[PDB]
Amino acid sequence: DAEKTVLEKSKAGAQSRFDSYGKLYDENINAGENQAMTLRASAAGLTT
Amino acid sequence: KMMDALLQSVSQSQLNADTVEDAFMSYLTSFEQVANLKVISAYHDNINN
Amino acid sequence: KMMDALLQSVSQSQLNADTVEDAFMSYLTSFEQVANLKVISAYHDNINN
Amino acid sequence: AVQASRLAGAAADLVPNIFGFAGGGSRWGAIAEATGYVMEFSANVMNTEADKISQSETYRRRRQEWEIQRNNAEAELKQIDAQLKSLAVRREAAVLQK
Repeated sequence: DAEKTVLEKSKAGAQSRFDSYGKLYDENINAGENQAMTLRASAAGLTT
Repeated sequence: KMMDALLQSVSQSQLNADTVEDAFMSYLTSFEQVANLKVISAYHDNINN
Repeated sequence: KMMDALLQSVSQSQLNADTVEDAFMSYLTSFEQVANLKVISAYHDNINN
Repeated sequence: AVQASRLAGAAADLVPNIFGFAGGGSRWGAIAEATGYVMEFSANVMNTEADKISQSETYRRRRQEWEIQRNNAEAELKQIDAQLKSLAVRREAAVLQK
């Protein structure tokens, strides 16, 4: 029974790692990262 | 365009009272500059008003 | 050369309607500028036409 | 500030600067020069600003990776205590075998 507790409560750690990485994947680019993209690209249009 | 200046100016990790106050002051400066201008002349694109 | 301007301008991670619209507008500006030019003079490289 | 400074210098440049028998001397291009300086400065300031933003997003991503590491360490710590509980049983059963 104690070995079972060891297994399932290590599984809770694996679940926290899996869902945290999925939360990092689905929102790969946030509102700040693309703001830099738009700001950097706006500088390219001043050559003409 | 000045609200787009505002958003990218205020978008950062650390926000403090002084930073947002200064950003609002710059935005208000832009708004005041674009509001004080006066019209000189105009043209009407169509034959009929 | 303007299609090479176009490709590297549109190549990025995030593509939106406004970004591609503006890129097309810049490309069309380049095309219009290179299309309105007029010939002045010419030379023929060979003795026979 | 630079835009106002360059526009002020441009406006102050169109007035003539030689007088008497020779006149003029006003550089006609000064407004286009000021518009060029301010419009090339704009690109540099937008690059600086975008680099500040990218630094901010970097520090945030790093902090999230410290959540991944801290949670992994906490889970390993938590599983060790139950391992100790199991060994405590195994030892009680070994005293009983004695």
